[PDB]
Amino acid sequence: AVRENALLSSSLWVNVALAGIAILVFVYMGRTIRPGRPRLIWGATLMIPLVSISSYLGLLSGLTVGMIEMPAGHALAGEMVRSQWGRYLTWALSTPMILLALGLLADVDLGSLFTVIAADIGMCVTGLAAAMTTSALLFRWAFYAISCAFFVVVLSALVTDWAASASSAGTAEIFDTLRVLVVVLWLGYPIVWAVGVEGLALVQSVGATSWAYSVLDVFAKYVFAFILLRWVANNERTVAVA
Amino acid sequence: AVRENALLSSSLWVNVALAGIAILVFVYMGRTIRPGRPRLIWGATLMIPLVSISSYLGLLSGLTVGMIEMPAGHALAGEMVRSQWGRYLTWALSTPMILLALGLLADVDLGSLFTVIAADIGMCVTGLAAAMTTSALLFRWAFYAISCAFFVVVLSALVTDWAASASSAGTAEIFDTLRVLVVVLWLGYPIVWAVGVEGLALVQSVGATSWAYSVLDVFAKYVFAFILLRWVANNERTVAVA
Amino acid sequence: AVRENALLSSSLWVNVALAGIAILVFVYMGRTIRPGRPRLIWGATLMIPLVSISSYLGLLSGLTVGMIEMPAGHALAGEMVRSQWGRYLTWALSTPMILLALGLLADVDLGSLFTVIAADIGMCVTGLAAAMTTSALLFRWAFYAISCAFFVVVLSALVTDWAASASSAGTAEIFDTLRVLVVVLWLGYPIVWAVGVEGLALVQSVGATSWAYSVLDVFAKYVFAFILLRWVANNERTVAVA
Ligand SMILES: CCCCCCCCO[C@@H]1O[C@H](CO)[C@@H](O)[C@H](O)[C@H]1O
Ligand SMILES: CCCCCCCCO[C@@H]1O[C@H](CO)[C@@H](O)[C@H](O)[C@H]1O
Ligand SMILES: CCCCCCCCO[C@@H]1O[C@H](CO)[C@@H](O)[C@H](O)[C@H]1O
Ligand SMILES: CCCCCCCCCCCCCCCC(=O)O
Ligand SMILES: CCCCCCCCCCCCCCCC(=O)O
Ligand SMILES: CCCCCCCCCCCCCCCC(=O)O
Ligand SMILES: [Cl-]
Ligand SMILES: [Cl-]
Ligand SMILES: [Cl-]
Ligand SMILES: [Cl-]
Ligand SMILES: [Cl-]
Ligand SMILES: [Cl-]
Repeated sequence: AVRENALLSSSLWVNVALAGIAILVFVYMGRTIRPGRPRLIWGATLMIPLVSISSYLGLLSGLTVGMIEMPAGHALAGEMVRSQWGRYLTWALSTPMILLALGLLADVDLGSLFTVIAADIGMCVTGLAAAMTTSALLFRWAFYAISCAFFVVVLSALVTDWAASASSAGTAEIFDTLRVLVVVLWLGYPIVWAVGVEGLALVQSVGATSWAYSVLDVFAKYVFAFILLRWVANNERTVAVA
Repeated sequence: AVRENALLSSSLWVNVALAGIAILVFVYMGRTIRPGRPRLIWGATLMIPLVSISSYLGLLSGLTVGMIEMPAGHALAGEMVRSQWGRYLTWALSTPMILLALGLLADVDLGSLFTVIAADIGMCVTGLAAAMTTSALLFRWAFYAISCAFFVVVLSALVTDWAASASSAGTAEIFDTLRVLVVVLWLGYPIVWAVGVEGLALVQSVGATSWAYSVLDVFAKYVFAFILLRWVANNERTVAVA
Repeated sequence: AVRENALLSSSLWVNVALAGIAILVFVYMGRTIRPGRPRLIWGATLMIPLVSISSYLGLLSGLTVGMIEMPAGHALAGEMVRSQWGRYLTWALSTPMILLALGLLADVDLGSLFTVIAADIGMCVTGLAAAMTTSALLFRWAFYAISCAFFVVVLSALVTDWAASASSAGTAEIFDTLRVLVVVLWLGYPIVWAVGVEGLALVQSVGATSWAYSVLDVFAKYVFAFILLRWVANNERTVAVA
């Protein structure tokens, strides 16, 4: 929109640049990747920053940002707030690719991978619903709670059958490392929503709320992808033999 | 919306309660489920009532309900009618989870499961299109007819290759029982649409139309899930050995 | 809309008729298809014209067509143009079914098929974003470029691991033929977008732009499906034995 907020603007352009750099680094890193399992995981990995760039373009252009009036009870009840709904929306595409990458690395069951992606999509769409609901504060937090439930379904797989699959696939070392990053970093998103302007609004700055999500993306997406890709490039032997 | 219709309101809250009770019953029933195939189907099953609750929250909050003006020729031509479009929309997520549960139980081909889910999604989205179309009555019913065609694609699998897979997976008894429930109960949805306010409007009450869908959901989702889960919990032997 | 343009109208009705004829021809051609791989690919194939008909109904009814104001710099800057956004939207469902059909025929890896469909969906949604963006010309073309990148991900599979899979599946002859059709015909869509009213507008006619896409659909969907189905019906032996 007619945005003149440098704090807000910078939080978006910064990741267009970092995501672009990521794509180049990854394409390069895959220069000598053997066909099969390795090459595939490499493909799933390149998609992460590509989707991310698309997301930040939507926000920067104003296409996926809108004004939402907060309901009675909210700290900003009666006011219109800038909602970056494009973030929720695009996650529904980026979280599934992150999970496919991990699923392949761990060589998990097809039925398990499918159930997890379904739960992840549900988590993202109910989160969008929480942000878009304007009739009553009760419904906004009800969606947030249901979204949390789907999040638990996704996490349960990472702590159970996916870890067991990685152990039999010979990738337990890298999986355990990535699992910690996923759980810790993913817990950051619902905390930002809750503390930010759309939840409790303990922090009323939209620019600050935006920078919090942008920093998380840097680690949950770009650094995560790099660590995964770097391991695969140096362990094509154990990955391909699966 | 500014709804004061108790008939309409009650048809929604009733299922928020029943769906909530279902989730608890299911989590409990899965207390002693062995890892592998069983545990997975248990996961796919818990997702059904979770998605359902999300759907009823959307309707209750007014987020996924809207006013649609009926075209010339319609029994209510020129009037604005309350459309619970959130139902169509959410089915696109709930019907696929019901099918995954059945697909696993029957241990069907990956290519078959994928084709069926695609047809199911097409059925749900063209049904939404039928409800949202306002230019001419002809187009509303054209979408309804195409939606019926996708429904036939889904059903053809249940009467052919999915039954054959269940027979070789040792789950033909439970599959045949669930198949009857699915076909009979699913035929109920297009009949309600056709007889209700959005189709022919033989019944002009939006509250009554809503209660019809709510009753179907109780059986097609909650009772269906219970029957499936109860069998799996008592036959983990034949399910896991797949 | 209040369309009186015969050029535009005819480009839509023509394909409702051709798509309808296609469905009948295909159902018929599958009369004596043996169960298993063959029958499945037959199913994936019938879905193509079904989805296509749904798409043209959306456009004809006006449900998925809208007016978009072009930004400064555009050849039609400041004017409102008719956007057939329903095409982009529905492709997100039709391109994936075309790819499933090919994936089965070639008996490709599950992880590869999944990565490709994800990239295809990204291609379609960023293309929609390009069409819907109105704030600045820069963002419209930025989305177009990102969409092109996803297109490359999809194509890379057709020239690498999918061809290798078809060779080991004994379907390299038919795959190589279909691959040429897919690549050549798919390159046509971004060219029409670029040359048409939404891109550079070298051709400002919306009716002409619409006919270009309609002709491509005839070959990329109907003729493509026929060629694939006809081969399968005459080679059920090599297909099923997979
Ligand atoms: C699953 C977690 C659900 C938490 C529900 C929190 C409901 C409280 O909601 C909070 O109440 C405060 C005081 O009125 C307001 O200032 C905040 O803006 C509002 O979000
Ligand atoms: C696939 C089944 C298609 C059925 C198409 C039915 C078209 C008739 O449509 C019906 O006509 C009645 C009389 O004008 C009206 O009162 C109804 O509201 C209208 O839905
Ligand atoms: C990936 C390919 C990106 C191409 C970016 C093209 C940007 C130019 O954009 C073009 O500029 C012309 C002159 O101002 C206008 O007349 C056209 O309408 C406009 O689309
Ligand atoms: C690998 C399977 C993926 C299936 C994913 C289904 C859900 C896709 C949701 C896609 C939303 C895309 C919106 C992008 C918006 C933007 O960045 O401009
Ligand atoms: C297991 C694969 C699933 C892929 C599913 C693709 C289509 C998803 C459609 C999701 C619509 C979700 C809307 C929920 C709305 C609500 O309840 O508030
Ligand atoms: C086989 C997996 C498919 C998963 C597909 C996910 C994305 C589906 C997008 C569907 C858009 C449908 C809109 C149809 C509109 C119309 O024709 O009226
Ligand atoms: Cl993203
Ligand atoms: Cl913003
Ligand atoms: Cl539902
Ligand atoms: Cl309602
Ligand atoms: Cl289409
Ligand atoms: Cl048009």
